[PDB]
Amino acid sequence: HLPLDSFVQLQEEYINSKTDFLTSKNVEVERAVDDLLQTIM
Amino acid sequence: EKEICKRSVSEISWHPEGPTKVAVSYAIMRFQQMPEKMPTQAYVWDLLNPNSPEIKLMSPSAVTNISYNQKIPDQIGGGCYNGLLAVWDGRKGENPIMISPVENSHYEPVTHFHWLMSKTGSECVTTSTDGKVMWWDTRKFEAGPVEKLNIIEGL
Amino acid sequence: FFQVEVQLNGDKVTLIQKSINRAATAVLRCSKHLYNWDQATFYDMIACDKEIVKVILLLTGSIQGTKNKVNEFLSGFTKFEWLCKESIQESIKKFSKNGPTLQNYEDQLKKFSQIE
Repeated sequence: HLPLDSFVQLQEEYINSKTDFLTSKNVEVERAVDDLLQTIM
Repeated sequence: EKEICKRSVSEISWHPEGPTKVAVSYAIMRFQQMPEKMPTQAYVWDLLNPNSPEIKLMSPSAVTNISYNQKIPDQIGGGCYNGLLAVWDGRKGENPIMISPVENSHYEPVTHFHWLMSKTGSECVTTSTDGKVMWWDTRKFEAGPVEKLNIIEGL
Repeated sequence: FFQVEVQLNGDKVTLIQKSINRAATAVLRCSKHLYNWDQATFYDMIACDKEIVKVILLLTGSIQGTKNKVNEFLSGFTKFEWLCKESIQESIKKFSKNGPTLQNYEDQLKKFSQIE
């Protein structure tokens, strides 16, 4: 987030929100890759 | 994920506001092929996190047909394999708030359930393979449904 | 833009690298939540990659550059304030150097009207 101790903590939670969005998108990509292998078999 | 046998997506419905969530039911329409004590529960997905379901709709029996109600934002109503009608709330979910009586509600499974949008407090209609169409009141499940029509052919 | 406050800490002109590093180390924790396919992290994968290690050097290098432009108008600030060095012990000695001369007292007071 582009727009001293307060600044940092606000940026860390903004990251902690984005991580929960990424974590989900990993397993979604796994399912996708694991489907490509299944479809072929 | 890790269910006893597979469960067929018996019916789907979209969220009335916009394409953000998709409520889906799960039951076997093959006769007696459903296992003894299979997991009877509908889920509701969000298009942001499609890994696992956003919220669970725990039911007494397997849910055959569900739909969203445009009148009351997030009030899903569903027809079970037993013949029972159920209604949940899409925010809190969990257990069903309105459930029909066992004896007066029709035999054999709800083949279709739709909301009667044209009404102040919403009403719902329901057909079956028993061949008895019914006009239910959501506020008042009371002593059975309001209207009973049996589907005669030919006169 | 990074806001700092100039002042005289212990009557010495002084005034971030830790706080911005805390902002960075969270960006590395982002990988640790990623979790390996297999079934295990990506933090080991990112620690290994050179380009990431190279960019951490350019961050600590970019703070020095900004500090030095701060040092200039800091060092510029100290010079006009250097005349009033710490302790009035100076003024007590200078009180006897002036001695009788009115114009000298007037002149020194005129200097302090200017510093004002």
